[PDB]
Amino acid sequence: NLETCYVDFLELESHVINEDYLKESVELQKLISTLNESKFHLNKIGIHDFKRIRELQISLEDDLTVFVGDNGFGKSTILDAIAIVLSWLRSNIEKESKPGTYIKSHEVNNSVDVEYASIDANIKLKDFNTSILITKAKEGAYYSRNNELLGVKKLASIYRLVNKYVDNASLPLMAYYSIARSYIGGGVDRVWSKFDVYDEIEFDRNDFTDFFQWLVFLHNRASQEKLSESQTTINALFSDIQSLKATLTQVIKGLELSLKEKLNYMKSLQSGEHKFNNAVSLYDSVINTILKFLPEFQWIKLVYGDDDYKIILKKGEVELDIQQLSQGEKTIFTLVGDLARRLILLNPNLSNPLLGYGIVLIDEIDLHLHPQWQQTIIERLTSTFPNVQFVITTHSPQVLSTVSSRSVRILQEVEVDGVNDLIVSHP
Amino acid sequence: MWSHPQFEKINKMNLETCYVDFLELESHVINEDYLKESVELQKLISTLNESKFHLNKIGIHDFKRIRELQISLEDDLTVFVGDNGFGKSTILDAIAIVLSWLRSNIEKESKPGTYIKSHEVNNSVDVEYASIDANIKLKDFNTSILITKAKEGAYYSRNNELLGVKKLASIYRLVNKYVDNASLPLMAYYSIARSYIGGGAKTKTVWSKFDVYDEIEFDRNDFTDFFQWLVFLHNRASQEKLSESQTTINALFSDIQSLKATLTQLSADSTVIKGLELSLKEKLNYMKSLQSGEHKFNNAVSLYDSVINTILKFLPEFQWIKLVYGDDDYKIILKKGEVELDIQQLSQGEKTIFTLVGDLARRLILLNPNLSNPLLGYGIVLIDEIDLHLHPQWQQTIIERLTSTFPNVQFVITTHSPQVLSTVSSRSVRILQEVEVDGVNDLIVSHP
Amino acid sequence: VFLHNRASQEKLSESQTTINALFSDIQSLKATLTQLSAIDSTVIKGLELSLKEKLNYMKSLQSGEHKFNNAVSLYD
Ligand SMILES: Nc1ncnc2c1ncn2[C@@H]1O[C@H](COP(=O)(O)OP(=O)(O)OP(=O)(O)O)[C@@H](O)[C@H]1O
Ligand SMILES: Nc1ncnc2c1ncn2[C@@H]1O[C@H](COP(=O)(O)OP(=O)(O)OP(=O)(O)O)[C@@H](O)[C@H]1O
Repeated sequence: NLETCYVDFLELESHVINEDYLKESVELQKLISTLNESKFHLNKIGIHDFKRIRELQISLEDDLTVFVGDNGFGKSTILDAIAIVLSWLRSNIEKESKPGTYIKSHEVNNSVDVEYASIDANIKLKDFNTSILITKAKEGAYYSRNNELLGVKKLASIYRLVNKYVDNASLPLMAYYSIARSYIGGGVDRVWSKFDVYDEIEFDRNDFTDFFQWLVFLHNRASQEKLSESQTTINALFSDIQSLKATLTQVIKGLELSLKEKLNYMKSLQSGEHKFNNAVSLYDSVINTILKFLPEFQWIKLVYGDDDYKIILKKGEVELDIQQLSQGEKTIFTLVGDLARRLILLNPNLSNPLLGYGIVLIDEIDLHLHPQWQQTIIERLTSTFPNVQFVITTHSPQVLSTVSSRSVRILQEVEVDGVNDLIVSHP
Repeated sequence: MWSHPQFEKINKMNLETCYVDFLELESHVINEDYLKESVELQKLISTLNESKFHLNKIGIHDFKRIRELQISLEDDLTVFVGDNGFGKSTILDAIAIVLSWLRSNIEKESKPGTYIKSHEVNNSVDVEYASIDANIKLKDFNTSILITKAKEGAYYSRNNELLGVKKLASIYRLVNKYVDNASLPLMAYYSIARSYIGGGAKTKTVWSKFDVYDEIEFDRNDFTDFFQWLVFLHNRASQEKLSESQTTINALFSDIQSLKATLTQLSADSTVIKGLELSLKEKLNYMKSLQSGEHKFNNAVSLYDSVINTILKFLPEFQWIKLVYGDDDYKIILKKGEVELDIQQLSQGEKTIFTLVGDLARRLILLNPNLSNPLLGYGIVLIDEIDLHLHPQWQQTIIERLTSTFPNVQFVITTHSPQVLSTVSSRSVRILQEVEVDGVNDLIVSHP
Repeated sequence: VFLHNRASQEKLSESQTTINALFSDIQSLKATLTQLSAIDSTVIKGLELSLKEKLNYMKSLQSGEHKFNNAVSLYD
């Protein structure tokens, strides 16, 4: 069991003062094997007196669940509640006792009778189980209750311990694409640490400008690896650092930072992993991944001119820049590129990086799409990212026409005891 | 825009001939009192009022994806249907570009408008320039306008033709000079950026019809101004609810109550029942005579109720809207079912309808002060992707409600879903298609 | 503050060797700029501005050789 492995690793660490002895311990390797075998999953969540919802218990499937409903049926509230729960888990994982987002005053029900709001959730890791309760009382109400975070902190501890000894340890992906992805994130008119991608980046999506620099760096590394001719690249970077230091001897903080960057470049060149999933292979996989969703186009290239880089796409017989695409292809290009970027950054050890685990929440999947695209997007996403759990809300009947019976959830309003209540039913 | 010696030509009733006749008359008489009573001014006013504003036809050459194309638009409603990448938005931007020069020349003459962006020219090798042209018909008066731009790197020049717009705008400025509350046409554009216009300083005290003419598009601060305008209307009603109107309220009701109780009482010169009835009749006659303007609390209470009921027409699930004055600040309270809701707590779909209808009502009221019912004003409205954040139940009735509420406004709408297409007449449907002709791909428009 | 500090040099009656030292510093800055141009735009801009200021100060020293109103006279 996970608890048995954790206890064994703790005892071995306590007994083995030497770091090498702890690294060679069979308990740590077994724990890593159990963690890799386990798949992230969220079995259920209970909502009490949150927004319109008064009392609800929901169970989610492992692969995909889709909620269909009209306007005003609480589809967005479910997504907000799940993002609320995931916020505390992320904060605890990132650093010790990090405070998380709380329930706002206006979130509680407007009914006079209700006095407090509570959200409960349960997370299952293969055989392990954990739960978390977050609660906030109404304004001007006494007998305040305090949230319980022991279960989540016990999940964060095993991840921090596992990642402390192994620098290639994977992490679960937590992302939440709200409606805000359509304003300017879809548009383009506006060393990298893997820790910043997951822990230091919130679930909401705002700007994709970083994606461009990341692609530029990936292309530069791929070009250097493919063209070779680097010779002593580490020595060349060290000589550049020495030249910078000599110039400094012959703004000061920036120069020192640039010298440290040159030393980091020399160390990176000296390392030279040259793994099977090299830069050229990742570049090809990313481009072919995006091109899979846009059958009309032919190829995508990064053209360098005027001391800058620009993206060139070929459609039919006309080459277009990034800013000349329509809104529809802008949305898909932005969302898919952001999906792949986090998977690559979070899983640098797997041979095929598009196999990590995680949970994704998407709202209004049918924004700016014609029915022909709307009839094949779900299967495309499921095939592209197999080991990821998706939660999607939609109301277009075209989307519903291609979904299995067991994965749908229909919300209804029923008057019981003279009070309107929300119910969830399966076909 | 010239005085001219009024060349006789042949007899006609064109609006332009009346404009020249008035200009010729003005150059001689100096007393403004005689000018304000001249028959020529009356003829010009009548001709301008009878004419109905509507665009006629449009053509596009080498602009964005479209290579060569010409469309004719209906006078009441037209809908464009197509998939992604067929230039549904391009047509709307072309119309906005053309209309901007007309907007600019009304505020002040010889003022530039919107040009063509350098990246909007077609990307083909053999292209050299792009052009957009359009025609506006005022019943029997025809104007045309051309906008063009040459591709960067070429060494051959092109110019714009702005005689028609300058001449047409001069008529509007001239009539506005001699009329206290002359109306103006309505022009608006609701792009795809309106989703977070409602989705997301020095206090204003003076309003004017030119405030809506600053920009042709709807975005950001316009929403804020709507809130500041709404509270201004509410206080205007409250001021008129007090004063002498309350005096007639007290006298007429009490006297009527005095009669009613006696009839109900049937207690026992015939007392003073006849005198009381005579006093009630005199009070009612005085109250009826005291009415002025719209005769229903002037035009303030009726305007506020008209706006509220117009908004409530699109949201049947709600009961009433009220403007509670919070101690810190004002706030608006709705009511859905048995619950009281705040505007920040509304769903995305209801927010979009709230902003769209409120903005249209504000613009129409501001531009048409003399009309008894301001909603009848003429103009042109452009809307993109009417099916945003709306479930199919609401998709089937939005079009007829929009047309019925504003009957004299020309609508141009682009859609994406077949639910709307189920409730549109064949006459007002245009379908975009892609056809490769002579080895070159091109776009066509086909009637159903 | 700047005027008082400049008048301090006049009070000290510094000779032309100070101008030579400033010229040497300017030459060293120019060499550093040349090294920077080879294999930091803000640093280049700051170095260019400092070089221009040093050249202006050297021209002020030349005008001092040509003589001008003393900073002491302006101060009082
Ligand atoms: N505090 C509250 N008390 C009672 N009802 C509320 C409260 N807050 C919101 N509501 C109700 O929630 C309804 C839906 O708003 P909400 O923000 O939950 O959107 P939604 O139904 O989840 O979204 P979507 O239409 O995108 O699916 C509103 O019609 C409103 O009456
Ligand atoms: N300079 C250009 N040269 C060639 N094609 C261009 C150029 N600029 C834009 N396009 C074309 O414009 C198309 C998009 O046009 P547009 O945005 O009007 O269509 P749409 O998808 O119907 O609109 P919307 O989704 O914004 O309502 C792209 O497919 C692109 O090929």
